[PDB]
Amino acid sequence: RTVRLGRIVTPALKERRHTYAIIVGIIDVTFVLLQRKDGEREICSVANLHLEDEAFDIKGLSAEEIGKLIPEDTYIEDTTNDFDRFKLKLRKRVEEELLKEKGL
Amino acid sequence: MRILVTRIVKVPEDCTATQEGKIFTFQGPKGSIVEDCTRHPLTFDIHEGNIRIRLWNGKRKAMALAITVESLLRNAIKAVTVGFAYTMKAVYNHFSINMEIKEDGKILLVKNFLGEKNVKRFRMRGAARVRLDERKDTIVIEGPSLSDVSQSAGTITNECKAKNRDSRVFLDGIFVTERGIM
Amino acid sequence: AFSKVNMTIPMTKEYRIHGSAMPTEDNPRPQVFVGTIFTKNHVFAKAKFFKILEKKYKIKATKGLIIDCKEIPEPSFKEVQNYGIRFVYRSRSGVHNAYKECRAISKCWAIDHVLRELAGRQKLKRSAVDIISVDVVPVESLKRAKTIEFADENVEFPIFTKIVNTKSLLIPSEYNPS
Amino acid sequence: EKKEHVIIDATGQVAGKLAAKVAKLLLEGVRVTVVCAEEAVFVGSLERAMDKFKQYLNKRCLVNPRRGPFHFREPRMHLAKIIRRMISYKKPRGKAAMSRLATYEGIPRELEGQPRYKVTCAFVKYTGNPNRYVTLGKLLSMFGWKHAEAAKSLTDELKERESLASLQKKDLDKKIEELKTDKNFENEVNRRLAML
RNA sequence: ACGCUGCUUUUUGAUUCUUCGAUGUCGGCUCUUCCUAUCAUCGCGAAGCAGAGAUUGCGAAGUGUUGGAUUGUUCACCCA
RNA sequence: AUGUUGUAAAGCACUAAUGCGCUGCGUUAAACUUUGAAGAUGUCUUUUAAGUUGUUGCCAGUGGGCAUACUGUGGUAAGCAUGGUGUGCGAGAAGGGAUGAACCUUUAAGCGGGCUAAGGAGUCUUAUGCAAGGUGAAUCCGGCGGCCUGAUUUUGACAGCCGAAUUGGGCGGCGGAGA
Ligand SMILES: Nc1ncnc2c1ncn2[C@@H]1O[C@H](COP(=O)(O)O)[C@@H](O)[C@H]1O
Repeated sequence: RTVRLGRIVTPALKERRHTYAIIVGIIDVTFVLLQRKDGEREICSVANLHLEDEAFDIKGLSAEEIGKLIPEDTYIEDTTNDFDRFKLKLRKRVEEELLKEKGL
Repeated sequence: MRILVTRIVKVPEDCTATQEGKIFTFQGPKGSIVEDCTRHPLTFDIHEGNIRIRLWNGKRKAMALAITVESLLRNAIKAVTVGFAYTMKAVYNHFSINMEIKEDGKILLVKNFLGEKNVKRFRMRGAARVRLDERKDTIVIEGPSLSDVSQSAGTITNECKAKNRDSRVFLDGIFVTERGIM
Repeated sequence: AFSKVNMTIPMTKEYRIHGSAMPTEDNPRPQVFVGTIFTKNHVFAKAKFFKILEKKYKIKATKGLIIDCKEIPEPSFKEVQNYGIRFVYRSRSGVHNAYKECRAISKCWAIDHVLRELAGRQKLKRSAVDIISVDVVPVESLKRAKTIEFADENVEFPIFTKIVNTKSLLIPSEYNPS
Repeated sequence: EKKEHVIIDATGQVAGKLAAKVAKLLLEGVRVTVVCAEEAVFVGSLERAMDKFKQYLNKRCLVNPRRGPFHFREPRMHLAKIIRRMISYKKPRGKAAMSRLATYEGIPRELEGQPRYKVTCAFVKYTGNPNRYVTLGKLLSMFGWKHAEAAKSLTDELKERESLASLQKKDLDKKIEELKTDKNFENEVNRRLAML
């Protein structure tokens, strides 16, 4: 994978790796200019990025033609206070107590 | 500096290259060769049956290394297709220099050499055979490798030198006179 | 993607100043001067404006007047261009001139980037440098090869630095943290 | 009071950067064993590392060398001495911390199926000299260490029989998977679930 | 050559910080250890190096470096 | 508001020095001065600002000092000897500089709650990161996507027909000999 105009990127930590951005400018070997899904442009260094395997062409795309190519955020808020996640662990305990007498 | 630099090494008809993670293996109609490149920071691959080498953002010491690695690969290619063969000649003033072959061109003995009672003995490097040409006093060294043919000849020259006397008068030794082809 | 340290707001600022000598009744309505200064600090900019007038004319700060001081704001839209920066700097043994092109997103971001490169290559602080001018160079008046090559579109290259993708102290034995 | 235990693997780890972190674990009450102690590395050239070990050997009490400093040539004993000098070991709180450490060349037999860890900051590929280093086993073999071929053997025999144990485990994961997708299976378990 | 720049602590000066209810003050004999700025032995360069004999330089401190006449001598100077 | 001064620097008007060209060019001064600072030092006005002492009794210790920032004199020089202005140790703990009379912070151990200074944040040992370069003298040598100046070249340079850059002087950081 290469640095180029139109490459998709993601942050480096494996958590917080559910957001996206696109490259819209190259300053030197270390610094690029990004545009996030919301409209903001920012300067980041390539030691904080993780290059994805899809790229595009952006020639006349102004700011919104070029902002419809960013994928959407794949994050899910959570629930299940204490009783919701008690049942799921309850369902599995019976399997091993049965799966033991069946060997395996 | 540049953003990219590329070098190409042509692979002829008979040679058949092969690559297992930076290690290159050649096989022509004269033997095989293993040219290992695991320690260099460059990119290798075979493009249209040729060898390609690339370097991104190298300064000047990495660019000098990329051109020396390219010319060691074209030396390994023409070793297993044509081979190498060096020719040496012994010259003297008073004492005849007698030479012998012991194994199948693996050992070379050097007799009298300035009246010495000592007998010098040379062992050829791997995959190189010593022969005896017929001019009057001449040997030939041949094999499918430049590394071993040239190091076997350079040892013989370095070890016949007449210690502790004026080198402008005692001009005896064994020299290389023809770097050629098998 | 976030960087967690803001690199898009520069440390340098720009000010446009009008100044004069302090009026008297032997010299009422004196001459007015104007100029721009790149620095931090409203207060730092006024003192440098008077060191300028004091060395060409002989007007000092204790007998001078500041009439106006304006800070130019950053651009709202961001876009990479080419720049050229005239300056002089002080050495262990004298004063010298230099030119130094580069790429940036504004005039003050381009000065931050030139200072950032003189700190490793010549070991200068920031107070040893004076800026004479900053301007945008179109594409074909470029004097350096490094900017002509990056100013192209369809530029491409891989990167070879590593990446830390976790902030733990111990990782499992077969994990590849990069 | 603590009873935690950690096995640390040193294969591509800078020896000083690992020692400083292993010593902070010992002071906070954790038991550590370092295995494969001959595979830690030193950044640089072999000529630079031999010159530094040669100055170490020169230190010697002239009056009576039996009292004098002791120069260890085994990789497990030498790397244990680098961890000891990271801390104040004459005092009683430091004597206790050194009681919680063990070191080995290769991998011993008892620690065969247990998980190992690496230190995230001591990987040699984060420096600017990746591909210029010396292992602790090659440096020490040039000053007297004999058992360098018997250590590579013992580690590969354990790796191979730790890879077979992974094939038996993976196939049972597929035979148990089909049973969970059964007919008499579910109608049974739905009854045990029925009686809460 | 005429000029110019350094290092050591083996000379002899310059100084007076420590010791005057006391640190036994020259040399030899005996015995051990360290330095290299190497005299010999090992390896190797240069020449106005033909050979022989020497002269000049580099790596190198492992091992060696004596017996006598005259003087208390250190030192000096001769014999083998 | 109104008086006094002859140092630094500079200069040749006096005293004393110093090369040439036949009016100019060249070099000097603790015991030379035609000039001449920064700084010091007198007086008037609180009918200027800001702030808020006079007279006298009985008596002790002390009269070997030393350090330093800046600044002189003698000396080849000295952790040497001897002057000037301020501040310290002496008679000054505590925090920091690994260790230290004098260095930097700061002025003294009652019981609680908050915040900083000097100095620091891999580990001993309380506490985070971002970026650019990189991997003891005279006197010599190399390098850099650094900078300043010149010359040559697609009408084909430099190196030895080929097809694109070549090169002379300097400067500023960095490294190597001298060691
Ligand atoms: N500048 C470079 N240009 C070309 N190949 C490189 C460069 N730097 C490293 N490599 C090679 O690319 C690989 C680097 O990726 P990695 O081994 O994952 O660190 C190795 O195979 C190197 O030989």
